[PDB]
Amino acid sequence: VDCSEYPKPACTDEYRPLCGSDNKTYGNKCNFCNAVVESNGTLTLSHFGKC
Amino acid sequence: ISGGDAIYSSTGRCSLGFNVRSGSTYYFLTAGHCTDGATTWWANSARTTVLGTTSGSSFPNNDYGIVRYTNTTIPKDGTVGGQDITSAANATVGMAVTRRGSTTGTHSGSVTALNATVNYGGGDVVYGMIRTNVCAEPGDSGGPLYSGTRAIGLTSGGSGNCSSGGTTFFQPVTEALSAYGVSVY
Ligand SMILES: [K+]
Repeated sequence: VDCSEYPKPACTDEYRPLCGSDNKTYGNKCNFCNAVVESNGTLTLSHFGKC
Repeated sequence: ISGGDAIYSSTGRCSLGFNVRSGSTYYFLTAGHCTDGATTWWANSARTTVLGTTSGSSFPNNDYGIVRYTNTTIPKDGTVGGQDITSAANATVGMAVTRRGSTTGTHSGSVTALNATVNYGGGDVVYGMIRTNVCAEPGDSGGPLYSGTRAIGLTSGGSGNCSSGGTTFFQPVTEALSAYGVSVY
């Protein structure tokens, strides 16, 4: 996953989780990348699938 | 299986919108972004229970898709949870609406605007969308938006979450009903 194009004003609500470095499962890439932005670049991907 | 319940495709999870039918042919509406690129749909994560297969999909620009039921045994209730749905209707500013989705359950709110333009990026823009103050999270995509016994729309997306509150855009279900020539039952 590349988050350069983010942030995005909105995200579709489909589920395909990612596991962030904060140990939280992101329900989807768009959600995950918007959080990476909101953390100002501090949040990273741990792995695909749930945490 | 009813409105709001989970639906699984090869790619991930979505929520079933409404049970519809034409003649003697049963289908179910859901989000186009979920019908895009899917062929088969199962009732469980295990993919052991087949529901049917994709019959149409419109996304982006719109956000609706239709699935033909191929499962013979599965009960196809014309409900939302156990909420009877008996008609379709146009959303209105100020309307009180309720959403049901496979990840969040039921949440209610109001319609705050019409004809909203939603740009999900990289050319996936959808237009003529209903805006509400209802929240939704991943997996709730395509679930029903209703009011009493009236079907109003299908969950498409938005921002925010259900803890902090958010904004959720839905595709008017009337639009989808017409395009496919189906009806709620
Ligand atoms: K959301």
